[PDB]
Amino acid sequence: PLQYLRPGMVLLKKFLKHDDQVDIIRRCQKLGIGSGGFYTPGYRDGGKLSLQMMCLGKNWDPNSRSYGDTRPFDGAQPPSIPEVFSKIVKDAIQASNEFLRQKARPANDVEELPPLSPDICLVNFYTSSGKLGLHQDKDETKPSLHKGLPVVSFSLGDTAEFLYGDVNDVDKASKVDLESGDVLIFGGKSRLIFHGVSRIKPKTAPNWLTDEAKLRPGRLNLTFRQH
Ligand SMILES: [Mn+2]
Repeated sequence: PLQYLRPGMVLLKKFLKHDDQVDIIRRCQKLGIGSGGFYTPGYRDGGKLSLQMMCLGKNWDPNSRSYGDTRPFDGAQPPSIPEVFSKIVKDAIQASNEFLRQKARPANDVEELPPLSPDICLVNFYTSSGKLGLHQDKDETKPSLHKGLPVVSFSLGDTAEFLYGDVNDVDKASKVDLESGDVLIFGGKSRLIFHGVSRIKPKTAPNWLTDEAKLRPGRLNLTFRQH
């Protein structure tokens, strides 16, 4: 149910509840079509295919590769992060730290992820041909990175094949499947892993979610960070 991938990297299988997944899709469907909604980025670190994005909270701008209050190309301010999203993020960290507490026993230090008060949510939508190349989440402020403040990532819809490793070379990357409802956290010594999405597995989204949320083919990711 909870899986240790490497120091400070925990995968919470099927962590998102039924109604929360539906609620997350429905909120992103509505925010995604309004002001500050989804657009196709001209640039992503690592390259990309069949990817649209929108930010909640602070905006990450592709053209400038920095954080700000509004999207430069249309002046839109991003919607704020729903408080229910922030609640789930904090629960995921709490659950991870309890897992790391129980797995500690005693040839090594006790692991513990730092808390997160995310003010950045990157919402990525991949259609079935989607991909995102290996990259580091390296645009947050130096104190945020130096403290190892974690990245918390929600997965919904079709399964992603997720690559991660220490370098920009797939030959040295590990693979894990991120299925609908999974939450992945990387912080501490894993905060700067290279990572990406090599493939979306078509027709893997749960039928109940496709039906209740009217989800289009593909995968929705929400990636939370603290600037
Ligand atoms: Mn990333």
